[PDB]
Amino acid sequence: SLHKMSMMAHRVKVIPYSTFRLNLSVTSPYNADFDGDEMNLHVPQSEETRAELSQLCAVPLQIVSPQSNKPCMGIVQDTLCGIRKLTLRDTFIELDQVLNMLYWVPDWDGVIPTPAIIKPKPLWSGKQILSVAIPNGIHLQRFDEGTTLLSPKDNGMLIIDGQIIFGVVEKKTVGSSNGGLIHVVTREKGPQVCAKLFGNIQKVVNFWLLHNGFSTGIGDTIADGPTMREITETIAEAKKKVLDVTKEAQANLLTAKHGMTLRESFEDNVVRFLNEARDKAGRLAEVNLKDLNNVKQMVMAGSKGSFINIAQMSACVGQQSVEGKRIAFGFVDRTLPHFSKDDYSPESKGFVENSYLRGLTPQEFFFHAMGGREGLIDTAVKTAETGYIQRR
Amino acid sequence: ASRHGQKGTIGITYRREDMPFTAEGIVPDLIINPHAIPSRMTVAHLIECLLSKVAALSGNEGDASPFTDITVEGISKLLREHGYQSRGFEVMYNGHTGKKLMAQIFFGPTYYQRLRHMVDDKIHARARGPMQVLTRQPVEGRSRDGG
Amino acid sequence: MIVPVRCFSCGKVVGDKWESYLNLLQEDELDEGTALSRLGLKRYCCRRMILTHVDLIEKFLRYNP
Amino acid sequence: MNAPDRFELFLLGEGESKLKIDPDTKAPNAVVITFEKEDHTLGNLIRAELLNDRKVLFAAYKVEHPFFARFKLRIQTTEGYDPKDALKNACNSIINKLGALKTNFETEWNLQTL
Amino acid sequence: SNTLFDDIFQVSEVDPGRYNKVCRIEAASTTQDQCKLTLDINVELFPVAAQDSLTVTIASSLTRSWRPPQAGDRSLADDYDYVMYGTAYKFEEVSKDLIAVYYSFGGLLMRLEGNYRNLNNLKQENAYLLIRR
Amino acid sequence: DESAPITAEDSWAVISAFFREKGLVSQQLDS
Amino acid sequence: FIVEDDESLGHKELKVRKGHIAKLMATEYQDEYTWSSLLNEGLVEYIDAEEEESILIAMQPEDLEPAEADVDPAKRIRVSHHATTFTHCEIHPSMILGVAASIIPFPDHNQSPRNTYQSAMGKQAMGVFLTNYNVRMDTMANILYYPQKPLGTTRAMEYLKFRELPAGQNAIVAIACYSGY
Amino acid sequence: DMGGYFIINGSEKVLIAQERSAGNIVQVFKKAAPSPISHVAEIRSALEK
Amino acid sequence: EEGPQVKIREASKDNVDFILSNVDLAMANSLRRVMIAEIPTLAIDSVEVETNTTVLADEFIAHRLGLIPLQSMDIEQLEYSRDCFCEDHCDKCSVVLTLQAFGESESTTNVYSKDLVIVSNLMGRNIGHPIIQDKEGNGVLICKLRKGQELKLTCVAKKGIAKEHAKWGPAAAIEFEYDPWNKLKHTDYWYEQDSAKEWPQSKNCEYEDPPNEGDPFDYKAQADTFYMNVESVGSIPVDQVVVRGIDTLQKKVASILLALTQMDQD
Amino acid sequence: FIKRDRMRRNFLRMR
Amino acid sequence: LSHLRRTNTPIGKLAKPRQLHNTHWGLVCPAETPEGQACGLVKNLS
Amino acid sequence: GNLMGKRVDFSARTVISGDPNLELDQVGVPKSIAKTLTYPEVVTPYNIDRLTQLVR
Ligand SMILES: [Mg+2]
Ligand SMILES: [Zn+2]
Ligand SMILES: [Zn+2]
Repeated sequence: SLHKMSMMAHRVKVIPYSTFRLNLSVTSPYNADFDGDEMNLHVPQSEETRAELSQLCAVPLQIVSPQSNKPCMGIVQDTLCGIRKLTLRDTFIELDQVLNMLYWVPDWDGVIPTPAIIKPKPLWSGKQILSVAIPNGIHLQRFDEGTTLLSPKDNGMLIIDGQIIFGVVEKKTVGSSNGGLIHVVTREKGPQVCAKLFGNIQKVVNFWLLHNGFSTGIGDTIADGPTMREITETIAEAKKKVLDVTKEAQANLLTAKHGMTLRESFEDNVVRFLNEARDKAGRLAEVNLKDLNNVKQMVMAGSKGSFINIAQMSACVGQQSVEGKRIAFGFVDRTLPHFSKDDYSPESKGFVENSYLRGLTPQEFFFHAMGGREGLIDTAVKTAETGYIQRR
Repeated sequence: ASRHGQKGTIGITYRREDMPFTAEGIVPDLIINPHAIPSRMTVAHLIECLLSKVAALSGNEGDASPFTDITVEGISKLLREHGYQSRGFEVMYNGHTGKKLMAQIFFGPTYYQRLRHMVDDKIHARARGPMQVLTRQPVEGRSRDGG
Repeated sequence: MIVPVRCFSCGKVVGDKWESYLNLLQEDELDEGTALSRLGLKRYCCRRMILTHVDLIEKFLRYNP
Repeated sequence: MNAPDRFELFLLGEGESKLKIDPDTKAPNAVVITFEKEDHTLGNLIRAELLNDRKVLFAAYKVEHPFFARFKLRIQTTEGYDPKDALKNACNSIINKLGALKTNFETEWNLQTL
Repeated sequence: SNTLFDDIFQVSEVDPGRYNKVCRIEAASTTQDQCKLTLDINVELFPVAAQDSLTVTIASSLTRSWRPPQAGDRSLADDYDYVMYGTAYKFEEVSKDLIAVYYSFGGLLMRLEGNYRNLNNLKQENAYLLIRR
Repeated sequence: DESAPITAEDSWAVISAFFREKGLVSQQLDS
Repeated sequence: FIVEDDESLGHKELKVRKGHIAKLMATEYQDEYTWSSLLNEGLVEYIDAEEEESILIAMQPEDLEPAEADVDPAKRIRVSHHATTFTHCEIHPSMILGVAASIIPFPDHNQSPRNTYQSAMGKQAMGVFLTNYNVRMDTMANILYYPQKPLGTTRAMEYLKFRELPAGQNAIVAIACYSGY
Repeated sequence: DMGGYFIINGSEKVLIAQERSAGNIVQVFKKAAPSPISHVAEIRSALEK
Repeated sequence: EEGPQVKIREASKDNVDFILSNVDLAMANSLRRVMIAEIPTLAIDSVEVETNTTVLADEFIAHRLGLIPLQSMDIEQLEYSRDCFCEDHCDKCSVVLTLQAFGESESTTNVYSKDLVIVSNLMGRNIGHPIIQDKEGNGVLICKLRKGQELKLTCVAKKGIAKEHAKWGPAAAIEFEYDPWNKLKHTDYWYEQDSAKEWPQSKNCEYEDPPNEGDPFDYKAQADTFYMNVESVGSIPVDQVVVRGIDTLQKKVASILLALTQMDQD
Repeated sequence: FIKRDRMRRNFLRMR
Repeated sequence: LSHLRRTNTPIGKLAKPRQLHNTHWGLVCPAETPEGQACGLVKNLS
Repeated sequence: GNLMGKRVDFSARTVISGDPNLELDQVGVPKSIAKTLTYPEVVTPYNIDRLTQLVR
């Protein structure tokens, strides 16, 4: 219990089955997973202590946290992934489903909104029927990259009187963001009104996604044949850029950096090239992955994953490091017995040429395991160290 | 949990008719989240599944051995020879409506293990009970009727 | 333990198909792929049922009572 | 252990009626029927047939939570048409469509020689 | 009740861009030079190719719960092939005379440059877009 | 052919022969 | 594996030849040439970490013995056999792993910690732990009703006897977003 | 069953291999910055048998 | 002839391949559901174990006995004990089957679906006979025995549906497909290069005309025409899984009208 | 692609 | 099997005996180690 | 351990699992847990009637 929010007050709902059930948007303040996590419930006994729980520490109150003057709860996982999907220019809904998606909003005024498209076929937009969950008087404006008032890319966000005019709804809008749709709905309409909105957004989006569906497979790690050719080449040219420096230093022509050994200088350049390399290779896959790429789709909504995840799985894992430096000669002048002595090559000092899709070599596998283990230890050590820091 | 550090508990149990399905009539035994893959980078889980599908269809015992000459493009060629979309996706229909999901699901067999922590062995509640002799405070543990 | 009565996924009875599967392999010298299919185990859910079964009962029986 | 009885899925309880017709306040000529010990099988089917009625202005259904086999069906109709009648008709229409399907599958099977 | 804008346009360019079912149009007015038009269209239902000639209409009619047109015959301004419904969200003064209006039709945007339709186009939610040919 | 080079697939015939003799708890027993 | 310059014929080749391989398989099919036979025939040697410091090992035999005088794009990017000084060859790189990680399918296609986690979970698993489980009177025991061998296994699992005493079932899995449960 | 364990008063016991640094080994180490000693040559001399 | 039509492609004892046309998807799907979920069957539901020397646990065996298929042709003649009037069970509401097996052979002795014996009086209706489908006429292999290994138990088979336990499932997987050429754009094919080359063609692609590139997208289009294949477990013959499916769904809708009527009394 | 166990049939038909 | 191939490195602490040494190649499993207090101190034989 | 912290009565613990059909501020309590944990409500004219039903 590191937070004010690691203990919040909830409304009981007696249910069947042996698990405590919680709303997914309250997952974040608790720092709970369903990876088998258990939680404690404490029942107050005084009319007075209940009042304390309800009036001071109930979930809706705890929504906008004073830790960062921003909300500590937002839309997550399925609902975050599906909200981007629903709120696209391309996404349209036929009447049959519009009527179900309306009914699902428990507050819904009973008014069927006039469809964005009328004459060819009555079709509603994602944006449209999601704005049924957004309350009146909610006014938000945000500009991304190159968003204009005629938002060409479906960039930014423009909600007027609680109606989406333009922009895809993703992490920056419906997340636990500083200028959030949540941050605004709380400050403007009440913590209660806001807690309702969590549910409403969920109920709609979740329903729409239940029927649209979402998946991921090995196909989503697979990058284009020519894009792979381009990566293999990028890695190759970087390896040569490394050798050129390796021979330059062996010929005593390499001049040391101010306040750095010739060795310190050489190693700096090497690891800088081999990183520049991993980054470029990854950026090639990232660009080449279509908008239909399920990994890209999760990265886009902001639901899960980032560039490095794509980079490592699809293109190149990159240089492995322990104690700030490339795998050191644990053996006399060699990283493994499988190499010759005084081998400073990318291959010897732990650069993982391969992607996760391609699979690591035995050497790559071990050097990865070496750096990997350093992670697990450092984590273990930090969990301890931070524990005491919090208490003191 | 799968053999890829992919642990998890059940949320709900759905019967065959509520479950999504292949036009073939096949239905999943498990539904794991797409989100549990990018952050984790358990590519081998995906490959396990691709190879396992081929193995079941062909009456083989797929080689998931580490430093092999086996590739995803190789396995895929075999799966398409068996009449399936090479990368394991399959067109699925929603159980409630019968309507095709706009999405194609990565459907295939995967070896899951039953782990030793059952909920009904963990669940615990107390509202007054045994107290320690010395401290006169609640005792410890589910077994001991602890607080 | 012993050949499950019916496929978990679709419920097609695979209870009868054991001894017959084993005879197709042994006596008919067929491969598992054609054996499963001859017994008419069409979807892979049913195939994994028989194909991947471990008949441990045979080991247990080896103990005295 | 906290598992409800399996038959609770389809057998009505103590003083449970299949239908609970409550009127919708938010809209005129609108109603909300709560079907007990029922699921999507019946819901989606009725909802869909109701959409075929020109006099039906709104029709939707929802299984509010999976743990419970019950659903809410909201029906709104044009003036002077009782949503109850809209449902009565939608049902008759389904039965008659099924009867046709039975007598025609029977027809085709009685034509087959296997 | 009635119309606020009517003009025939010539499609200069049609653009999808990462969009499968929608395209952003560019068209100049046949009649008035000072007039220009940018509009997102559901090309699945109403396809438009560059060099097409289209009549574009803005009307205040033909709160209110949308009724399905199950109503056999009704008096819509249904003498057009593709119809949309949106909200006016921006009123831009680009120069003296020259003024632009922004319309969102459930995310499908539109910007219309001109000068004369002053005593017509309002910051009115009520705005039906109607297109023929 | 009798003394021809070995394939990587041959490794497993040696690995199979290793455990066939040693077992998986060789260390505990030998000690 | 011991690699010597040995036979005048060609380059530096591995002491073990296709002959010994079948000679071993004769004894394997029998259930006379054992592991001890390779050891006393001096084709195989025992090397600790201190000795490892004086040798030079090849990873694969074939992919690390001749020399250059097309390539599959799908395959992983391998290094070279440029060393003419090979003293020993690895029997199989997958032998770097131990019991736990040997049950992991394609661990070379996973992030290193994810393998460390699955190494820990296989202990928290369930299945037949012994066939005499009925006869034993253990403080606690769990037997999976219908254990299935895995559809994807490692060449290593044969020795782990996993296919005989499994710890799971082959579930038909869909990676999908469904009800949000 | 593989053996390699003991049956003590009924329960199966595993003697976990205990790691130690090898004896009779000459090892030279550099001493920390404030030490009045620069380097040390250490030998853990003990009778193997 | 009248309303929604059927055109049977192939038929066997275990499978019906057919084309359901002039139906609404919801109807086709609800029929699909009903077939799995709510058609009643007879299945062993109570197992009273007299003696067991088997390597197999009392309840392990009890569970297999549940999944064994039993004749459910005249399952309408049987009552649900739930609503029968007897203390526990009777002949009107249950089938009693005895299973007695002993390892007489020096070799392994098998226990099968064929070894079940009906002890109850069937009142002359086709019910409770264990379904045998194999060549050798043994049925399901319940379990194996050594020498002294004995197994004496009594079974009470009762009327039930799959919503209570999937043991009362009269059907295995139901094949279901519509719009093989994705003309309705009800799915958005994932691809790398070409959606057509990558995604295999349906069998039913034959039974429907392709759309042709030149033709625009038909938004008016609605899904009717569903290629289906019902597979029976053996309890009820395939035709009756479809017919009883239609009837069960009918009775279900009917019950709502009836319920709506009792309501309009008060 | 898969693991070859039919080496009993192969070694019997070759030796 | 895993338990009968286990190793304990008595220490004491956070430092270098926890990391996977180059020399551990093909003697000790690079992946199998517990998380936390015994991370890298409890090794597992290849 | 005994004063800044205490093991306490009227407390429960089980595995958690998320639900899209609960409101943000709700918590699903398993019946068994609800059946163990109690609230001491005082018999007053407002609840006297309800309370006699719960006791019944
Ligand atoms: Mg956790
Ligand atoms: Zn099956
Ligand atoms: Zn009776």
